[PDB]
Amino acid sequence: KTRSSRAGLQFPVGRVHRLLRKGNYAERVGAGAPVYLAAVLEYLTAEILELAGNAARDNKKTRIIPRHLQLAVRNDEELNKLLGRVTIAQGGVLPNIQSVLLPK
Amino acid sequence: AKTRSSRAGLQFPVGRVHRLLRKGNYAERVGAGAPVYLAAVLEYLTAEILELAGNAARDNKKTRIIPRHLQLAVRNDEELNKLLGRVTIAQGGVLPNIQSVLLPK
Amino acid sequence: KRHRKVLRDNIQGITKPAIRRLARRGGVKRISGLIYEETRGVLKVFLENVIRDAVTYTEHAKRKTVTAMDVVYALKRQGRTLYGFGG
Amino acid sequence: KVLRDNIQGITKPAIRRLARRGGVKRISGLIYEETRGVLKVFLENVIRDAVTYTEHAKRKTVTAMDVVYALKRQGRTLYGFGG
Amino acid sequence: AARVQEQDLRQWGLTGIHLRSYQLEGVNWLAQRFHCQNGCILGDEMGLGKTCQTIALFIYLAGRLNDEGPFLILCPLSVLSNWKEEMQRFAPGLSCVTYAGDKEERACLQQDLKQESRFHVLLTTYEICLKDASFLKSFPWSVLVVDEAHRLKNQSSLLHKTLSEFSVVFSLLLTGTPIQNSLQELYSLLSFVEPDLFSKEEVGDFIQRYQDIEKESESASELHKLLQPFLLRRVKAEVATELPKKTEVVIYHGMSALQKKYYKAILMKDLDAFENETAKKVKLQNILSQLRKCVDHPYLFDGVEPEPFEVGDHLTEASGKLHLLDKLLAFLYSGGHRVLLFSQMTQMLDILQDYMDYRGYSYERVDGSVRGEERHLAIKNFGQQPIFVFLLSTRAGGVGMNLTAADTVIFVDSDFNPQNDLQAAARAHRIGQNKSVKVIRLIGRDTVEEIVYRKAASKLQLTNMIIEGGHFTLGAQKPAADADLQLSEILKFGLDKLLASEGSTMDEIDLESILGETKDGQWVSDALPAAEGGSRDQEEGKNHMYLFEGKDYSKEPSKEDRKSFEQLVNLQKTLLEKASQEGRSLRNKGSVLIPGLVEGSTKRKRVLSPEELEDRQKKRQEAAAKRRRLIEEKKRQKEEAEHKKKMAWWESNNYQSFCLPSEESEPEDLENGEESSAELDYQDPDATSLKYVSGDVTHPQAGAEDALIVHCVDDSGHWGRGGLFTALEKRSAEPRKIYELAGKMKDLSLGGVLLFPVDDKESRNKGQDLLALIVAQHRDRSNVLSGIKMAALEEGLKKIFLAAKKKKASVHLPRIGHATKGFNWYGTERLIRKHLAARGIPTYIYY
Amino acid sequence: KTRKESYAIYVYKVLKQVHPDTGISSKAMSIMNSFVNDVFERIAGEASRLAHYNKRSTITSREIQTAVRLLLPGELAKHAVSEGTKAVTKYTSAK
Amino acid sequence: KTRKESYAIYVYKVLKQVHPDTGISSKAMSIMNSFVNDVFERIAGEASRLAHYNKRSTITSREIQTAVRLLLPGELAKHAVSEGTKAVTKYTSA
Amino acid sequence: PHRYRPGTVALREIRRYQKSTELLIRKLPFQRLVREIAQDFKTDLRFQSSAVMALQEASEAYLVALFEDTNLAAIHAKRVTIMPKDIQLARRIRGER
Amino acid sequence: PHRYRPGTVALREIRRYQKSTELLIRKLPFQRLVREIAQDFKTDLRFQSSAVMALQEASEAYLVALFEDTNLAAIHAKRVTIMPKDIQLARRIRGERA
DNA sequence: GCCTATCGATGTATATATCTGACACGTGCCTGGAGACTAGGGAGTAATCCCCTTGGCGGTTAAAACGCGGGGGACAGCGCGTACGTGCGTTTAAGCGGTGCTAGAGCTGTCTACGACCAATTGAGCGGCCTCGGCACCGGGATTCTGAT
DNA sequence: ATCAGAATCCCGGTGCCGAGGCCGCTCAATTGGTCGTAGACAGCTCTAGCACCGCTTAAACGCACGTACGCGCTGTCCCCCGCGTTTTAACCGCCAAGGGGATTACTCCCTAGTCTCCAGGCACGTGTCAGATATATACATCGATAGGC
Repeated sequence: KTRSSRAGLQFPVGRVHRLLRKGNYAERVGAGAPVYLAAVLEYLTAEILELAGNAARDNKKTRIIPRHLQLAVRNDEELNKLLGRVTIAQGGVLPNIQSVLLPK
Repeated sequence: AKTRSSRAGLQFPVGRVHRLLRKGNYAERVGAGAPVYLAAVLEYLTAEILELAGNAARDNKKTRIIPRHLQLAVRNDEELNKLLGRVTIAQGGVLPNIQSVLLPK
Repeated sequence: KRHRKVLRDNIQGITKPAIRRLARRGGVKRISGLIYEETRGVLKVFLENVIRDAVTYTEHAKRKTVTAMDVVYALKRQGRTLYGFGG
Repeated sequence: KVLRDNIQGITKPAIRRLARRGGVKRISGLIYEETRGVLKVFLENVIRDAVTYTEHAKRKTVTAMDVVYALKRQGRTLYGFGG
Repeated sequence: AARVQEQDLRQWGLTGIHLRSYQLEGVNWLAQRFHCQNGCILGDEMGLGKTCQTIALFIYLAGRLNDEGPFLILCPLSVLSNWKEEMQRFAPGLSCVTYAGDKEERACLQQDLKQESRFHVLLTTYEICLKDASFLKSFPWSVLVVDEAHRLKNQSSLLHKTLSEFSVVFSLLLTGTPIQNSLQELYSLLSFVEPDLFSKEEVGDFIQRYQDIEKESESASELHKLLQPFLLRRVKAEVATELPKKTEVVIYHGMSALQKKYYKAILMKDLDAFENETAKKVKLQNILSQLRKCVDHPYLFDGVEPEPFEVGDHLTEASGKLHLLDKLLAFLYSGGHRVLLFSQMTQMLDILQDYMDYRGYSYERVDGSVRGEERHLAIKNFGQQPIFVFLLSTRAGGVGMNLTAADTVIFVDSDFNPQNDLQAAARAHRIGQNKSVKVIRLIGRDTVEEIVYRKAASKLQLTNMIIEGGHFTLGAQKPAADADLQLSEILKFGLDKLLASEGSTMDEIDLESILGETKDGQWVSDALPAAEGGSRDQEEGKNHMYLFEGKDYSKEPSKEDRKSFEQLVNLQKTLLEKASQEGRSLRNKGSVLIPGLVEGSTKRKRVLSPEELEDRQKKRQEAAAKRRRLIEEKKRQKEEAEHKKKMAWWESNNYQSFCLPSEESEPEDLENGEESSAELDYQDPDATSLKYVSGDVTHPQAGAEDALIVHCVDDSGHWGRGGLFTALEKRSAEPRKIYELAGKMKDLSLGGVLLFPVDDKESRNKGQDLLALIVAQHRDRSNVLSGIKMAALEEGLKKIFLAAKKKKASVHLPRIGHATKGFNWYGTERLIRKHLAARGIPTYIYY
Repeated sequence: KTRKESYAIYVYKVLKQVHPDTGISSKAMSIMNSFVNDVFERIAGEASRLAHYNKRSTITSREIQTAVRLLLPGELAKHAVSEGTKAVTKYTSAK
Repeated sequence: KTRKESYAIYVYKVLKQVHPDTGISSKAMSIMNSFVNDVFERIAGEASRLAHYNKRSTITSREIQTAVRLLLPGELAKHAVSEGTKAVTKYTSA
Repeated sequence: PHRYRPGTVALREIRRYQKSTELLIRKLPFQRLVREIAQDFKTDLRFQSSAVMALQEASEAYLVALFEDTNLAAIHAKRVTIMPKDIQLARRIRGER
Repeated sequence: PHRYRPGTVALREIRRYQKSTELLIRKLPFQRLVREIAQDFKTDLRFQSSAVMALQEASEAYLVALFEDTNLAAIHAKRVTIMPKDIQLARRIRGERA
C-alpha cells in the first residue's frame, strides 16, 4: 500500500514528500519528483557503500568505519569531485610520499 | 507621503523588496521590518560603492563613471576585494602592478 | 584549389601573441615556449565545463538559442560570477 | 579564570606530527610560529560565525550545529557531527 | 535527286541543322517552284524555322542553279540577329552583311558597302529599307526574301511600292499570318510574289471570289489549287513537330545496409508520434526530413562519415541512390549527354560536388545562393564549355533561366508545389530546343520516396494535367489530422521488405532497357513504353501517363506492413520494460543505462470531441477576427496622429510644395469603346516611334509648343556635380535651388514629381519650357541605391501623360543609359511610348 | 521522551543489498545519513533556482533530471538518472 | 512593450547624493544592478536557512541583521548594521 | 639601427595592457572556437552575441588571474621565466585538476 | 654505533602518521585554545564537547592540507625543508591570503 | 671599471584640435504599492525537568622539554649555451561594413489534468532497551628492514 | 659486498560494551474526495541572430641572432633531525554542582490575505554635449653614445 512499496524503493515516499514541502523549494511539487530524487539518493548511497564494503573487506573488518569512507570517497574521482570540501571525522589521509623525498 | 521608503528616509523600494522576499520563498511569512532593514543595507552599500566609483571617475578627470573605475575602486577597498574575491567585472581590467624581481636596475 | 582547403584548429587562433598578451597583462615578463599549448589545454577544459553547463540550462529551458543569462547561471554556479551582462 | 598562550601548546611536536602526516621531510624552525598565526586566523573566523549562529539561536552554549553551519557557510563541511 | 537531296543542300554548304520532315518538304517545294519559275510564299506558322528553310533556298540557288546573288533579306530587328546568326552558323559559304543602326552608323555602312561590294546576302530591316530604298536600289538583285511579309498586306504601302521598284526575278515571302482577316493581304503578297501571274489590279476579284470559303467547300478547293504553287502552310506536331517531343522517366533504386541502419534507428527512436495522434504533425514532419536525407545519403547525418574524412567509393556504397547515380553518370558521360540535377537539400549538392571532384567530372552549380551575375557566368560557362553536370536547387532554378543546351533532367526529390517543377521544366524544354529532352524522377523501390510519390504523384500529375487541360481537378486539401494519418500509413508501408532485408538491396540495373534508344547522344522521343499488344482477349491495363515500368502509383501500405509496425512498437516497449523490470545496476559493473525522461520529451493529449474541435475552430476564428478588427482600427489611429505630425512639420517650415500628388486613381477616359488595335498603316515608321537625337537633353528642339523636360532624382535634394547635372546647371541654377529646398523641407516622396520652368537663363523663341524631376531614389548611410525606383518611373509617366495632355505640351526625355553597354532601356522606352507616343503626345529622346 | 526520525534504516537495508553479510559502525551510519540529507538540499536548491529562472511554480521530474545532471558530476548523473527515471516509471506505472 | 524593472533610478539618485555633477555609464549601471540582486540573493538565502534552523515561519530584521553580520567584512558590517537599524527605528515611528 | 634590450619592451607591454581596459583575444577566432566546440555537444545551437561576449570576458579574467599566480610561483622559484610546471602548481594549489 | 641517517626515520614517521587515523593535536591544549579565542567574542561561554571535537577535526584537516601544499611548494623550489615563504605563496594562490 | 653625463630615438603625456552617440532629460501611461479591512495561529509567552557542561579530585603515564652532534641539504657561485627577447619583413584574415532571411522567440486564451487542501485512518517506525562477539587490546609471536659488513 | 642488529609486522587469545534486534504508541503515509489553476498547449506575430559578400589594415606568421637567463655542476657549512635524556601535565578514572537547554503549556499581534485604488516607475520618446577622435606636439626615458678618470 505504501507509495514507497509502489515505487520499489527502500526510501520513504511520504517522508521525502514532506521534506520537499517544508523546504520551501517551490509553490507546487509533483508526486513523481520525490520518487526520482529518492531513487537517486538511494542509488548514490549504495554505490558508495559497495566501495565502502570493499574497503572494509580489504581491511579485514566486517563493519564499515569512517576510515573506509575517506578512502572510498577519494578513490571515486567523482565522489572526490562532488565532495571536494567535505571532511570525514576519523577519516585520516591518503598514503602518499613524493619521489623527491624518497631515498637514493 | 504614502511610500514606506520615505517614512524610512530611504531611496530604495521597500515595497518591491517585500514583494520579492514574499515571492522568493525564503520563508512562509515576511515581517514588515525585514524589507526595511534590507533596503537600508542595500542602499548603504550602494552609496558606499558609488562614493568610491565617483572618486575614481573624478580622480580620472572625468564626469562619467565606467567599469574601469569600478574595478579600481573595488580592488582598492580591501574589504570589497575579499567580499568580491571571485567576482569579475566586465571592462574592469586589472590594477597596474609589477613584481620587483621583474623591475629594471 | 579553392573548393576546400585544410585549416588550422580554432584553438590555435588563441595565437601565441594572444597568450603572450594575456600573460603580459598578468605581469609576466618572460615566458617559456611550452606554455602556449598548456594554456590552450587549460582554457579548453575550462570552456568545456562552462559550455556543457550552459547547454544544460538551455535544453532544459527547451530553447534553441543560447542566452547570456545561461552563462551567468553557469558562472555563478561555478563560483566565478561576472557583472556587466545581466541580472 | 582567563586563558592565554596555549597556542604554544600546539607545540613544535604537535606541528611536527601534523607535518609528518602531511608528508613533510624537513621543517624549518620558522614554520612553527607561521602555523600558529594562520591557525588562529582560521579558528577566529569559524568561531566568529559559530558564535553568530549561537547568538541567533539565543543560546549561551555553543553547539556542534553552529560549527557545522559555520563550516558550511565557509563552504567547508564535516560529516559525523550533529544531524 | 531524291527530294533535291538533303545531302545536296549540305554539300552546297548547309551546316548545323537537320531539315526536319517539315523543313525538307518546304525547301523542296521552294526549289520545285523555282523550276516552275513561280514566286512563292512560305505561310508556315511561326517557329517552324522559316529562316532555316529560306537559307537552304539560297544554298539551292547558289549550288544547283549557280545564282551568285546578291540576295536581299528584309526582316524585323528582333529576328535580324537570328537571321545573321543562322546565316553564319548554317550557311557560312554565303557572305551575309548587316545593314543596321543609327543615321551615323548607316552612313558609315553605306560607304563600307560601296567599298566592299562582295556580299551574297544583305540583311536589313523594314524601316531602314524604306529610308534607304534609294541605296538598296543601287545593287543588282537576283532574289528577294521578306520575313514576316505581313508588312506588305497593303499594296499602297511604301514598302510594297519601293520593292516593286527593285529589280526582282524570283520572290520568297515568309509569313506567319498570310491572311489577317483580309484576302487583300494574301493577294497583295501574291501580286508582289508573281506580278505576271497575279496582276496588281485583280485584288477585288480575289477578295470577292474567296471571301465565303468557310461556307463554300468548292471555293476552298479552288483557292488551294491556285495557291498550291505559290503558298505553302502546314500544321503542328504531326509533321511540323517544331519542339522536340518530351520523354518522361521514373527511376527505381535500391538501398544500402547503412541506410537501413539509420532507417531502423530513426523510426524506432520516435515511436510516440504514432501513439499520440495529435503530436504527429511536427514530429512526422521532422522525421520525414530525416528519412529523405537517409535515402539521399547517410553522411547527411553528423558523424556518419567514418573518420578520417577521406574521399572514396565508400560514398557510393553508403547510398543506393548515389550508387545508381554514379553508374548512371558514367553511362551518360559516355553517351555525351548533359545533365541538370534538381534537389531541395543543398546539403546533398555539397556532397555531389565532393563526388564530382572524386570522379573528376566537369560541373557547374546554381542554387538560391548563386547571385544573378554569378548565375550569368554559370549559364555562360555551361553554354560555352563542355560542362557535363549542372547542380541545381529545385526552388532557385525555376525563375527565367534558359538551359536548352542540356538533354537530361533529373529530380532527386520533388517539391510541395508541382507548379515549381513545371516552371523549372520550361527553362530547358523551352521554345528553341532542338534535341529531344528526357525528364527523370528518382525513387527508391519500396522506399519512403515511392510512398510519398505515390500520393504526391497523384496530386502532381493531376495538377500538371490540370494546367495544360484547364479542368482543375485538384485533390482536396485534407486537414493536417488526415495528413498525420497519411504519414502514419507511409510509415507503415514496406516494413516487411525494408526490415527483413537488412543487407543492401542495391541491384545492378541495365539502364539502357529503361532509358530507350540514344542516337548521336540524343534521346529517341518514343511515347511512354506501352507493354506491346499480344492479341488474344482484350485486357485494359493503364499504360497511361501515371505508369512507368508498367507500375501504377497511388496505392496504400500493405496491411501486413501495418501490422509489423504495431508489433515493432510493442517489441521496443518490451526492451524498455525489461530493462526497467530488471533490478539495480551499478557502475563498477558497467550496466546499460536508459536515456533521459520519457515525458521529458512531450506527449500530446486527447482530441476534443469532433464537436468540441468544431467549436474551438469557431472560437479561434472569432477571437482572431475580433482582435484583428479592433487592433487594426487602433493602429490606424496611430497613423492619423503621425499625419498630424507631418502636416505640422511642413507648416512649421513655411515651405511651398513643388511635388505633384500621386494621380493613381483617375479613369483614363480615352474614348470608352473597346480598346481594339488602331491599325497603323505602314506610312513612315518615324512618325509614331520615339525619335532619338544626339545632343544636349537640357535644350529641347521644340518649335512653338510648350516643352516638358523629364529627369529622375533622389530624395536628398543634394545637387550633383558633373555630367548631365552640370548641363542642367548651365541652363538654369534654379533647379538646384528648388531641389535643395524640397529635400530639406520633406517634400520629396517616392513617385512625386517636381515641376518648374527652365526659361531662366536660356529660353526658346516660342513656347514655355518646364522641367519635371521624378523622386525615385533614397540613399541611406549604407549608400545602396535601388534601380531608379522602377515603381516611381511608372507613376511619373502616368502623371506626365495627364499633365502633358492637359497642357498639350510636348515631352522631351533623355535616353537613360545610352552610354552603358547592355543597359535595360526597353522598360523605360515602352512606358514612354505606351503612355505618350501611342496616345498622340509628341515625345523626343535626346542622347 | 522526545521523538527523532532518521534514514538509517534504509541505509541498513541498502547495506544488506550491497553486502548482506556486512555490518556498519554507528559513526559511519551518521556520516552517510548526513551525506544523504545534504545532497537532497543540493538537488532541491538547484531545482528551485531553475524553476525560478523559468518562473515556474511547480517542480517536476524535468527539474530532477536536469538538476541531477548538473550536480552529479557528468557521468555520475547518468547512472543515477537511469535508475531515477526507472523508479518514476515504476511509480507512475503503478497505481 | 513588456515592462521591466531595475534598481537604476535608486542607484542614480544615490549617485547625485554622494557625488553631484557626475554621471554613470549604462555598463556601470548594469553592474550595480547586478551586484544588488546578487547580494539580495545571498542575504535572502542565508536568512531562509537561519529561519529553518530555528523552524521559524516569519523572517524578521533580526534574521537580516544576522545574515549581514555573517556576510559582510569586519568594518563594512558596522556601518551597514548601523544604517539598517537607523532605518528601522526611523520607520517604526510612523 | 636600434633595438631595445630584452625585457624593456615587455615591461612597456605589461604597463600598457594593465593600463588598458580592452579585450586581448580576437573576437571572431574565439567565436568560431566556441561554435566548433558546440559541435561537440549538439547538432544545433544558436547563440546570443552577448553570451559569447560574456564568455570571452570571463575567460580572459580567469586566465589573467592565473597568469598572476603563475608569475608569483616563478618568482618564488627564483625565476623570471614562467613554465608549465608553475601553471600546474598554481592550479593544484587552487584545487583545480 | 648504529644510527639512522637524517630524514630516514622521518620517512618512517610520515608512513606512521599517514597510516594512523587518530588526532595528532593535544586535546586539552586545543580545548583551551577554543575557549581562549571565543573569550574574545564573548565572556563565560559554554561549549558542547562535540563542538570542540568538530573544531579540532576541522582544524587538523585544514592544517594537514596546508602542510601538503607547503610541501609541494618547497619541492617546486627544489627544497625539502618547508618554510613560511612557501605557506605565504600557497595561501596567496589559494586566495585565502586574498 | 667605471659614472657623468650625452645625443637623440623611440616613444609618451600633453597641448589644443574637432565630432557624436550615449548620455541625459521627459511623456504618457499603467500597474502594482499603498491604504485600507480582517482573522488566527506563529513567536513570543513563561515554567520546568533534569540534564550537559563545567567543576573537581589525584594518579600514572606518555609525552613534551631540552641538547649534542652532524652530514646532508640549504645555500650561494660559476660557466654553459640554449632559447626566448627583440625588430626585421610577409602574409592572413579580423574587423567594420554591408546584404537577405526565417526560426524561433515571444505573448494570450482556454481550460484540465495535477496537484492543492482536507480528511479518516493504520501502521511504519517510533524510544527505550537487551544480548552477543567483532573488535580492541595485550602480550608476545615472526619478519624485514639499515647502515654498518 | 653482506650481514648484524634495530625495529618493524603477525599472531593467539582475551572480554568489553556497541551493534544489532526486540517491542511501542503516535502521528502521520497512505487511502479517499473537489477544485482550479498552470501550464500547457496552440495559437499568431516579429524580431535578431545567422549566411552571405566586401574592402581594409593590422596581426600574426615567419625572419634572424643576441642575449641572459636557467641550466648543471661547483663548493660551503651549519640545522633540523636522531637519539638520548629530561621532565611534563595530559589523559583518565572517579565523583558532583547547577547553569542552562530543551521540555512543557499559553496569548495576542503580526503578517497574510482581504478590496479599492493612484502615483512612482517605466518604455517610449526626443535631444546634446563629455567624451572620442584629431594631430602634432612637448618632453621624458631608453638606446648607444662616449667619453674621459
